[PDB]
Formats: sequence, structure tokens, C-alpha cells
Amino acid sequence: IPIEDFITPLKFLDKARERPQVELTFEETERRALLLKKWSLYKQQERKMERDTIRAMLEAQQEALEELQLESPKLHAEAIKRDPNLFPFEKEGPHYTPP
Amino acid sequence: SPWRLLGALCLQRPPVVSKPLTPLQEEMASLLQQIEIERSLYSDHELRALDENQRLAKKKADLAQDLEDMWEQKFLQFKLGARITEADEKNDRTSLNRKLDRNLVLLVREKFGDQDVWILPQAEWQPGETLRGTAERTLATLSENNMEAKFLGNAPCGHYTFKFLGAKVFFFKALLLTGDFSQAGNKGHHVWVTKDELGDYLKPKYLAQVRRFVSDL
Amino acid sequence: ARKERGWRTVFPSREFWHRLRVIRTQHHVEALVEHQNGKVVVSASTREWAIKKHLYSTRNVVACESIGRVLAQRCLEAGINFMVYQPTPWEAASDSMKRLQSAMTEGGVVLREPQRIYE
Amino acid sequence: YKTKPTHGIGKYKHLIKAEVRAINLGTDYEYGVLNIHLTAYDMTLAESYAQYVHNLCNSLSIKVEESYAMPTKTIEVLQLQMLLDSVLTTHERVVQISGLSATFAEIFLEIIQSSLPEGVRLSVKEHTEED
Amino acid sequence: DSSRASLTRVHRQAYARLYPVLLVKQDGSTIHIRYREPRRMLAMP
Amino acid sequence: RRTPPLGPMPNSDIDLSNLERLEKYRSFDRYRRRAEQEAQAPHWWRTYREYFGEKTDPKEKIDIGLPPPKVSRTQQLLERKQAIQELRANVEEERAARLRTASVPLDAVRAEWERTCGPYHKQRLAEYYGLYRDLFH
RNA sequence: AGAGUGUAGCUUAAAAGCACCCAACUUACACUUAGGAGAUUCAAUUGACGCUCUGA
Repeated sequence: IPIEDFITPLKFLDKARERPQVELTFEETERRALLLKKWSLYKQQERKMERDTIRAMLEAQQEALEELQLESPKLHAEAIKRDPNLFPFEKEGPHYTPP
Repeated sequence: SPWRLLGALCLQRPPVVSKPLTPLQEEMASLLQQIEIERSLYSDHELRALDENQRLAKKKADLAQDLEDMWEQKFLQFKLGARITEADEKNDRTSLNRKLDRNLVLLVREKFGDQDVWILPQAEWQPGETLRGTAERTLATLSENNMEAKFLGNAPCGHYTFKFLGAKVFFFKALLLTGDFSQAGNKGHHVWVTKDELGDYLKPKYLAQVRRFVSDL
Repeated sequence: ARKERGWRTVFPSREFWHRLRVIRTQHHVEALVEHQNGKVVVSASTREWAIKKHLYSTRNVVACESIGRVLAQRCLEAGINFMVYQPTPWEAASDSMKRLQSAMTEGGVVLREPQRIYE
Repeated sequence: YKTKPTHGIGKYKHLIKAEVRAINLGTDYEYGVLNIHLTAYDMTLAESYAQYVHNLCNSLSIKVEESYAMPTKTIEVLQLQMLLDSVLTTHERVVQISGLSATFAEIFLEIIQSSLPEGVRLSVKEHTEED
Repeated sequence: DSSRASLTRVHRQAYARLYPVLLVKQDGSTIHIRYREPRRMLAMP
Repeated sequence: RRTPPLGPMPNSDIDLSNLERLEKYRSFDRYRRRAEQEAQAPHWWRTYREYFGEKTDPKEKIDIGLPPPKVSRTQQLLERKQAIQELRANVEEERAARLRTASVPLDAVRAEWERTCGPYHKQRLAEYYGLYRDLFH
């Protein structure tokens, strides 16, 4: 029985004027435009770094594969197993404050 | 074969403390706060405060901030767990209570004819087990510690050799779940290290090219 | 003159004499005036220095408006007064093409060809 | 026409296709259809990391079967000094993916756990009985 | 590393103003979570 | 009765093994670009271009013009670029571009268009009007 | 110490075309719209800075 809170609750009917201050200032808009462009450039840098990480340690696993082909094939098989005892993974997110 | 099948591991303590934000990121947390305040609707606390203000105005012509104050004072009496682990541990690089915003990896001092230096924990492959078996037996043969820790998968992670008939190193990756190291004053120096200090502890091709697969992000 | 009628099941319609075609690449904005046979009559690009040295960036609605004013001037100069522009729905709804069409109309070209005199 | 060399030029139903559980590859190995469960006490943070992992899986070409929802559970925490109450909500996202090699499992596990945000439960399960 | 998905806002047309709140868990540990009331500390037994 | 094709089939170099791996047109614009390129490709069957297009002789129409002026591409791109970042360093240019109120000097544009690329466009329009066919054969 | 070399991620492109991000929409993806960031390792075909490969 799939029922979710994607629906909007009935309690929002007629009082949205806690912020009738939709008027905005020109200096604010200029700051937001320049600053969203800075955010775009920053996320470009972060994505470039994470792609470098992906490519690097995929290259590491590849070089592992050809060295293992150089050495031994049963070694190759037992390092390409599907190890169905470690898939049920769980990890706590990085906390704000330590215990 | 003129080679030695030697495995190694990469036991990593994950970051516990969330990484502090850059100036751009804290500015944009503030902006996201501003715009969600602007584009929300229907705060029940604000309803209660405004309605109580209006009825108080009616009574004065003819509440919520006390609750605000009391949660503020209980916030100000409650202390946070201090995150300044640099001050909490001086420079004790062997302790697990070091930098919690970053990711850590184990390293052991060892002596060898080639290099009497810091290495990742080693074993020589017995012909009747998986190199995952060599990984868990290194975890068993480390010095008086219970790491309840998880292996990321039966797949190699790093491959570095030197010739001395050739010692091949079969670097892994493991993940410390919640274990710790008994006998903290160990005779064998166990350092917990990042990449920036892996620069200090690991010099060249056999041990410093591990920057290919150590993950700092 | 004959307009190539037909092609009712495909896009674009080829019943015209001259056509405006706009190519919005990821760096540049290109605008072509081309006959029905396929020869390019007039072209105007943000690829050229003469437009590059006055634009801040070659991918703006400012870029499209500038290339529209340049191409409208070149069309008045070449004598091409009537053309048919065939945009996709998202193109026509886009602000770049609206500023393009406004710039062309205020430049002086009409984006609707007159009807053929059959009799 | 059938007798002409240009026969079958307008064929498209071979280029298009229209009308798996615990898949394997034998000497190679590949995981089946698997669930990235991602629950949080924050709907915002849960939806954000679900969007992140969906975009990353599209970027590095793992076929996401579907991104769906598992219901918000509302828990009332009761404390006394009748007990005063604090109501918390937990919301759940599932990213169900299809083609996943045990070779690239280390790529994906390491990167997702490193990019995991503050206080989001990340657990990957087999799609066998959860519905 | 824990920022990429953390820096977001509520992407709903109709939503309440949720406040930045630290909740404690029983080992004594605080997480930034959003709550309807301005109560800054939430307690978990 | 069948006849083998006289050349490669159109959708023949696409691998049909499993259709879920291949990258895909998710856009009518991408398909339109690919289809226009394929339409401009020669092809060995009967074509609207064959029956309706102008069959000009492949004589590689002879140039009887002046030799082109010589320019130094390195310093040309250096001065073009330095103009680009000085205009991108002017702060009000960003404000005009973002507020969509910028403009362009058409007289200077047309003058240095005559300087740089006007000859080729004029040659193309002369070819379209058919002087090189009529006046110069 | 010696070779393959050298256009941003890619191109029998020559300063281009595709890839690639941020916002709007979308549960999300995708599409689209608005924006964004970029490259020719340096000196008159060679010479000398950087990556990869080989050895000590």
C-alpha cells in the first residue's frame, strides 16, 4: 500500500503572507548573479577533481589486472570473484560533533 | 618465478566529523537559509506569535518569546563535544582521536634489508588461500588490536614492485568499521596517516606511489 | 516563381524562396540566409572577430540580438527583403529567438514571404 | 522493393527494442538489480543525495532502473521530568540500479561513502522482498 | 567531501520554514536536522 | 528474389547486440543534425539532390583574383584575446550582458567586416546572383 | 640514459564541433531554457619544458 507525503497537506490554504517582502534590491540581485556564477565555477573544479580520482584508481585497478595476468590465472579468478558476503553495506554519515 | 607474492592493505578510518565549509559554502548556506525563509509558508510558531500579538493588541486597546528564551537558555547551558582534536591530541600521530574531518590510513614501522621504514601491513601468499585470506590474516597478525573492519571487495587496488628476486606488493583497500588498538603504548610504531603526511612517511615508487589509490577527495 | 510545395510529412517545410537558419552551437551563434536549392545567400556569425570584439560572450541573447542586427543590415544591403524562418517550438519560445526576430523586424526584413501569384 | 538493392532501408523495429533477478556471468561476475537505500530525518538531505547519486550513476553509465520512495515514518519521542513529546520524521529514497560489476563495486562503494552527507543512512540491499 | 549534497534548500512549491536544529543522540552527539519549531536542541533517549 | 546492396546500408555500422548499452539521441535537435549530415552525404541510391540539385562541373572553378593578404596568425590571436579579456575585465559589460541591455556598434562592425571577411561573403553572393556563371563563365 | 611524443575530456577540426557544470521544470533522470569555465610547452622542419615506456 504505497502512500507518501509527496502530496501537499490540506493545512496550507490561505496564509502565506509571513513574507510579503517579495520586493528585492538591485545590489542584492547583482550579488546573487555574480555569486551563482562563482558557484558554477567552484562546482566545475570539484567535478574535475572527482573525475580525476575516478580515472586514477580505475587505472590502478586496471594495472592490477595486467600485473595479475602477468603472474597467475587462478590468482586472477580469485581476485575477480563476486564475494557475496560483503555486499550488505552500512556506514554512518560523517557526523557534526564527535561522541 | 623470480618474484615474491606479497600483499598489502589500506585500512582507512573514515572521517567522523563533517568537513568545515569554505567561505563560499558558508555564505551560500546563509543564502539558502534566506531564500527558503522567503519561499516557505505557514509556520505554526509564527502563527501562534502573530495571533497572540494581535489579541494582546486588542486587549491593550480595550506568549511565544518566553518559549524562545527557554530553548535559548537550554542551548546555552548545553555544551558541544569539542572538535579541536589538534589541541586535544597535540601532535600524537599514533592515536585514533586525531583529525576527524579527514580520512586516515594505518601504517606500521618495519625493518627489511631493502628498507627499514614505514610500510603497509604485509604477508607472503600461502598457496592455499585467497589474497583476501592474506588480508584477513594480516588483520589477525597485527599487534594486539581488535579491528572490526570491512573489506571493500575481493579485487586488487595497487601494484608496486622492487627488485632485490622481485618483491611485488599487492596493495588492497579495507575499511575500519569501529575497532581499536589495545596497548596504545605499543613497541611497534603504528602511525595513522593522511596523504599530506604520507608525503613525509613514504618516499618513492614502492611506497609513495600509493597516492594513486589512497582516497582523500 | 515556383515554391517547392509538398514535404507535408516531414520537417522543415520546403515551400519558400529564402530561409533563415540559426545554429546555436556551444560556443558560437551562426545565422544563415539560404535559398531553397541550398546555396548560402548571406551569413553572420559570432565566430567572426567583427562580432567577437563587441560581445562579452558569444552565447547570450545579447549575442543573438547582435547577430540579428548585423544580419538584418546585411540582408537590407543584399536586397533579401522577404524570408521564411522555421523554428522548433522550444526555439520560438526561447528568448534568444524572440530577440532575434524582434531585431530582424526592427532592422527591416519581413520574416513572412509573400504568396506566389499562381494566376 | 524486395527485388531491389535498396530493400529494407526504412527498417527501424530492429534498431528499437520492446516486448535481471540475481544475474551472474560465470567466469566473470556482475551483481543483479540492487537497491541503494538512502533514508534520513531530513527530506531535503535525502532527496539531495538521491539526486546526487542518480546524476553520478548517469555520468559513469550504470543503468538506474528507478528512483522511488519509501514512506515517511513518524515517531513520537516521549520524555518526562503525561510525557512531553517531540515528533520526528524519517523519509526514504531508493535508487534501484541494474548493471553493476563486482570489479567496479570498489569504485562506487568508496566514492558514495566518501561523498555521503551528515547523518544519512546509506544501505545497499538485494531487491528480493521489499515492496 | 560531505558538502556536495549538503548545500541544498527545500525544493517544494508549498513547504514550511524548517529551522537549523542540532539533535543529540544518546552517546551525546548532535546532527543538523530541520524542525518546525525554533527549539535548537532535540533529545534522543 | 533478392539483390544485394550496391554499397553500405545506412544503419549498418550500429551494433545490434544489446541496444541498452549504446548512447542515444534524447533530443530532436541532435537527430536533426545527424540526419542533415546524412542527407548531405553522397549516397548510391536515387536522391532528391540528384534529381533537383544543380549539377555543376567539378572543374574546381579557377581563381583569377588577387593573391590574398598575408597576416601573422600568432600576434593576430594575441591581440584578439587581449581585447577579449580587457572587455571581460570591464565590470559594466557583465552587468549589461546579465541585465540584457548591451549593444553593438554596427558601423564599426560593418567597416572591419569589410576589412576582414566581407570579400568572401561578397564573392559568395556574386556566385548566388550568377555573375561568375554569366559575366565570367 | 634512451624513445613515443605534445590542440581544454575526445576529434585522417583548423583556434572549431562534440563532451562537461550551476539555476528553472522534473520524486528523480531526461529534454528544454537561461547562464559558466576553458586548450595550442616554449625559440628561429628542427632545438630545448611536461606525460608515458624502457634500465641502474
